[PDB]
Amino acid sequence: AAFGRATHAVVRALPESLGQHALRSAKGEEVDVARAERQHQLYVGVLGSKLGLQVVELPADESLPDCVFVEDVAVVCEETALITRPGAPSRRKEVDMMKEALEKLQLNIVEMKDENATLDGGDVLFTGREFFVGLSKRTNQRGAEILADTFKDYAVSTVPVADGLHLKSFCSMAGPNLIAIGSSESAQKALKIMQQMSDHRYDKLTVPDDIAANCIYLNIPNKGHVLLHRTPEEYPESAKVYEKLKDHMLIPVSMSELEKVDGLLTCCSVLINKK
Ligand SMILES: *c1ccnc(NCC[C@H](N)C(=O)O)c1
Repeated sequence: AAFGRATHAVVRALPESLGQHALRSAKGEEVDVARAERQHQLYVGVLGSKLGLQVVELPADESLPDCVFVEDVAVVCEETALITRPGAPSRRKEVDMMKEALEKLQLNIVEMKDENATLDGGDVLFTGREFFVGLSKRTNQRGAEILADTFKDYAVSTVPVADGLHLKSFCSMAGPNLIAIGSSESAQKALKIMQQMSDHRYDKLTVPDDIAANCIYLNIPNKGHVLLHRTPEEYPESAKVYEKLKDHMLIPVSMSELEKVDGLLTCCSVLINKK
């Protein structure tokens, strides 16, 4: 029942069309689909085998080049699952296969059907005490209002996110009351806003690389604090900061290929606690 406790994870295999057709905020180097497929299999392995979570592996769909990023299509809090309306219209078909799996796990399903509301799960930070929803090109006020209406036990606040980013492109929960946050002025300005509207001031773990602030914190039975972070090969300066967590079981998980299409650690799984 502790924060970050999960029993199940929903993931989705990446399709071959990802390398060429997955949306990306910036032109860059060519995506190695084989290596990305390799890194995704290592990611699922950490959640499923190394950590014992019950993994629902959804099949790829070549017509949905971004279907690997299941986090955008669902926000899960306790037994309630919010099926979002992704801001990219072409991604909204990834919702059908996620809803089918979330109700087989017997969660209370709420679908964001409002044709004026968009929300990417990647814009939602759940601190265990409240929600923060980034207002980006993908997530609008209506979508944030619908999330607030879906989890009325928890406070919801919004924070402006700039450019083609998500909120969790520069932050994530690194532990109980611990927010990993980037060192840029953009990230610190957003954190300054979030700490303002909260009735609680969090501890922060500042990393020199915004993207490396995206980590997966987990509380596993008979293991305790577990954190998946980017490798020292990718972001050595931020990996050094994570090594300070002496009571965390640290796991380096690479994501260098999917990062080319703005894919981070939190985007590739929906974590669920089923008692
Ligand atoms: C995780 C964190 C931040 N943003 C995302 N979005 C997925 C990227 C995808 N190619 C897209 O929809 O742009 C995931």
